[PDB]
Amino acid sequence: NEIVVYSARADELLKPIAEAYQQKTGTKVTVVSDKAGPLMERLKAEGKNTQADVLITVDGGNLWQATQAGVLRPINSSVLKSNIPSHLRDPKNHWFGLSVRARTIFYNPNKVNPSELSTYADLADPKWKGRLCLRTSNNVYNQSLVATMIANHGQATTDRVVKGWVANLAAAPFANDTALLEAIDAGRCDVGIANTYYYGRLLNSKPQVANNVKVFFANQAGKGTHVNVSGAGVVKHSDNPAEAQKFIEWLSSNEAQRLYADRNFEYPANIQVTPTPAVARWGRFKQDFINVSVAGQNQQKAIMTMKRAGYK
Ligand SMILES: [Fe+3]
Repeated sequence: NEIVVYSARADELLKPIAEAYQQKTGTKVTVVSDKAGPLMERLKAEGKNTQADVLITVDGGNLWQATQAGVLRPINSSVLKSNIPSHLRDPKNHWFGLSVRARTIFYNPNKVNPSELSTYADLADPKWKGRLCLRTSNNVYNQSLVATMIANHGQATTDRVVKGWVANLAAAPFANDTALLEAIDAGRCDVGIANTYYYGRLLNSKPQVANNVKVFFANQAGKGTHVNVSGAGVVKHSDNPAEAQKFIEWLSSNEAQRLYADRNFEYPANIQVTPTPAVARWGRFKQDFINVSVAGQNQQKAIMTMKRAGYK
């Protein structure tokens, strides 16, 4: 048989995934890749006549958007509920997180002692004036981070924090996380906020970046470090809902988690799968157990928050 996967991941990342599953089960896995928004806009337009069986997309913000658009169908999977922690999957069973990333603090260890660091909020402290760099607010990772900050600390507090962030900027917000991390390495930025897998990707290509850039896991005293996911769900109008579900259940297994998460320097979502050494080297940390669907529920508030704060 054959299944169709609409994927917002890097095309090279799913190619080994499709091959390993065809070798194990004989099922052909066709991958159609596009950006998350356009891909979901495609799935919504195709309706009942769609050829897609599985949607794989990035960030709980987008997974919540796809669920609100009605393009996913809830599935009852004992395998997925056991392999995937509850905070990393949709409460109404429409999607399941399969890799974990952290959005957290990075710093220049030649200029910043980790004892000076603690929380996202404390980055608004005036001691950071002229030392902070951020990636643009026009991005789902930052929308999702601020969405959880609103849920954890309230709207008024978060308004003050993000306004404090902007007042502390050493440079204009960067267009992507890798550019931010490189500007820390260049010495322009002393502290920043980014996704961990870009750091693993950057150290893989330029190992010397570690001299000027280290990771700090934020909010260890409170709720924990913000984590987010890439995840999958069965397309509502799939012609093969049973085989679509079997593929997603396989992705949560040990062997597939290594292929799915390790190659992109992300954490496995399955906690019985130990992270790849390059990732495990950064250390253990407490992660927030807020359900990551809150990243979507509070997305509009986060957008409004960053806009009122002058966070470009
Ligand atoms: Fe990314």
